[PDB]
Amino acid sequence: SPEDFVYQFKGLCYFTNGTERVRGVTRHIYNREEYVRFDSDVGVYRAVTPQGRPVAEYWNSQKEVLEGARASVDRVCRHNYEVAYRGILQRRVEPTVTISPSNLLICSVTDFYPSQIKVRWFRNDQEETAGVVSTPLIRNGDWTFQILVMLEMTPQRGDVYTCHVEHPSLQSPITVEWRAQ
Amino acid sequence: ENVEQHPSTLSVQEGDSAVIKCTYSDSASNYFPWYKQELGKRPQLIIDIRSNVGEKKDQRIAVTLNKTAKHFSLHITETQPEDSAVYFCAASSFGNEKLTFGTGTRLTIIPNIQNPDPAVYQLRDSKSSDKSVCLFTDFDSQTNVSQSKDSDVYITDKCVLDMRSMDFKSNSAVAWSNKSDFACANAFNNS
Amino acid sequence: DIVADHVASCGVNLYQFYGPSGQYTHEFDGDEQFYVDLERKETAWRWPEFSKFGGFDPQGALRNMAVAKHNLNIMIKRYNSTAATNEVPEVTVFSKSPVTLGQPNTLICLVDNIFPPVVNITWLSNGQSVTEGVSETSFLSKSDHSFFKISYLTFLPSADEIYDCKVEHWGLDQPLLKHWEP
Amino acid sequence: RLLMLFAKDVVSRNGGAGVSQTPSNKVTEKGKYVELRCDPISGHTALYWYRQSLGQGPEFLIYFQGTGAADDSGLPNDRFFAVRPEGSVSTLKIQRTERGDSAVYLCATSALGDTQYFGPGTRLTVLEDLKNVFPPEVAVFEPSEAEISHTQKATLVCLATGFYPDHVELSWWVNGKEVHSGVCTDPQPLKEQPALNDSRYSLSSRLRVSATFWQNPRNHFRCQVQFYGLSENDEWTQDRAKPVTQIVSAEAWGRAD
Ligand SMILES: *[C@@H]1O[C@H](CO)[C@@H](O)[C@H](O)[C@H]1NC(C)=O
Repeated sequence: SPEDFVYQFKGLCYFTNGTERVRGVTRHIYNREEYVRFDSDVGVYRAVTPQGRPVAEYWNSQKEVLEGARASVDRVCRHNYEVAYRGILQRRVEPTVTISPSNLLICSVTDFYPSQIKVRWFRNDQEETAGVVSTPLIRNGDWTFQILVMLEMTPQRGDVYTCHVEHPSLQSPITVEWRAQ
Repeated sequence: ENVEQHPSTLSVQEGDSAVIKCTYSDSASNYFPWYKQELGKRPQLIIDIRSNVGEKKDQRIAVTLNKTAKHFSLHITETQPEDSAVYFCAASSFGNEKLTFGTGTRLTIIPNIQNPDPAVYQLRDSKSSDKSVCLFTDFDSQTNVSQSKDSDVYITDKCVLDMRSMDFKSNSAVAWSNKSDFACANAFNNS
Repeated sequence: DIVADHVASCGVNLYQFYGPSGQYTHEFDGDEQFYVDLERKETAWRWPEFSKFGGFDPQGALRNMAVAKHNLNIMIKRYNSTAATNEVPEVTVFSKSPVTLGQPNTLICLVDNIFPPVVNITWLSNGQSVTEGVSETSFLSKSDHSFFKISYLTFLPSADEIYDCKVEHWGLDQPLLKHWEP
Repeated sequence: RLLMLFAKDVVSRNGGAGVSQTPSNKVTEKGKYVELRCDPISGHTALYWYRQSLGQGPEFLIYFQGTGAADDSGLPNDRFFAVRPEGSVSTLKIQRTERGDSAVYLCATSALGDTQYFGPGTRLTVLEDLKNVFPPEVAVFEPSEAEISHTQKATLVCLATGFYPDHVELSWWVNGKEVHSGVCTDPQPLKEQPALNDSRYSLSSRLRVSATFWQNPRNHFRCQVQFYGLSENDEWTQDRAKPVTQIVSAEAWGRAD
């Protein structure tokens, strides 16, 4: 196998509560190891590892680098919120709720965005919990999630099952029924 | 992309103010430096302005900026002859840090000569030179000095010297030739 | 651990000595807004519905690629030429939406824990290579500074076709197949 | 219309007070190889190379971030290449030289990238042959007695004549120190015969001192003209002295009464 060496440099913006508390972080990474970090909460370059001590020492003395990293939160972070992020946070894609048996019933909530979703199962208008398993949110890699939530069921003639879904894009919950054949 | 700069050449009296206007295309431009360039020298960074301010003042120099109309200019007040140079505006953007320059403005500050006393003197021959040399000096900056209408005599344009421990400035122009009948009498022009 | 409502990467800047090559992307809440095509010097969107918010000067990327190219050389030295540990990637295969025969769908191949970021991901249909209807995400980033990547096959779920996702890596002794059948 | 920004990477560290370039002038003939050096302001992480065809403003060639090239889009053709092996000094290599490459080559550096400080530039002068390179003849002319009596000042005149290609640097030295006070050189040389692409150049300068200063016989004046020509190693097979880069100078001493 070829020998490789890897450099990652990430500029990250962490937003909370609109744009009130904003927090900028940059990481300089060698292979898997962040060696020097600038963190708008710390205020200056810190070394994460031994190898980052002198790099951060140097940069921290340059008036212009330090000052540039300090402005980053307002100049870059707060700007991108205005140019892109705010509109992306507006993005609503409705979930597709579909029930299918595999005695196990699989509620398959698919194609939604943003990530916040509640999913509940019912047997005859009574919530079922004991028999529920859910996956974590699954990231599709296009701009949608999906999630699979199983109810363990022993079907009887008469019984109605209901998968119940709430999501920010829905004014009212989606319910999908599955009647024991 | 592109930056446009006017005027092409500018002459102003010592004292009067001078103005160069520029205009840029890429709306993303965030930084706008100006440079002064003396002959045989590189551009000297004299003032700059960023798209978050409308005006910047630095001594005799002033720079302005209309980000909506993409205009930006340079104001030089109380001009002094040392100001004589070629000036350039350039523009830069956040992601593209290269400078894209304007076509240059050739500033000429005409020196106000206090007490003109226009006179033509002759200078003494070099032992090692077959020519004779005449010096036209102490004349008003308005005065004309025409080029030689004779192949064998050479006449230079005017030039201002300081010295620079008094309050003295003077113009001069040199005429030289090796033609046997070269008279300093009148190699120049006029009232 | 930093708590936040949301987190962008306004610049994941990847540069590696093998190649050498780079990648420049922005990500909003785990998802790729755009990338810069470094050969073409051209900002590109895998998901064009996002041009709507935010252009980007390709030059900003080529710039930081230069710096990374420089800094990687500095950092190699400080670390005594310590080569990257090959990781063992986790491939998994699932459908975008529920499976109904005759209904057009997209298959999703998720390659997690990729390191270094060098991987060939192809699809197989009945054991033969498929090129039609295949597309990828860029190398997406992870807080442990390894990467994930996701290939998509659009397909018609039929009476019988059997699909595999072929993943090739240096953490893998031999090409790894992950199966998926309707 | 709307662009996002980003976290700019900065160079790690692991020159002078200003940007320097030497020499001021490089004179060569076609097809030959030319290097243009540039020592950056020490500590400056970004280096740019610009070209200035005289008459017009600077235009971009290449941009280095540390050791590597951030933008090479301005390089005019595949005969141009630039290096900066230690992220410090940078050489611009031009391969098989043509007349059309004649420009001044400016170099500018920056702490981070934005604000750029230029150097004095190197004027590359590329010629058909070197058959017309002539160094100047310098001659000083001492002051008019009539001026001295009338104005109690004394104007000396230096004349650098007979040189090609143009571009010489004329300085006045007095008692072993260069002077600028009282000096003015022509801003432009003049063709000794304007009807020619092959004409040689003349150039005058004036130093003006006070009469008492001129009248002190201990005061030693020198007029120095620096000329840029062929180097010691360059082939020369013409019936005359090799027109090397060289200083030509003429003197005068002050004279009593
Ligand atoms: C968010 O910030 C605004 C002001 O910036 C404040 O009024 C509001 O209470 C904050 N909300 C939370 C949950 O902190």
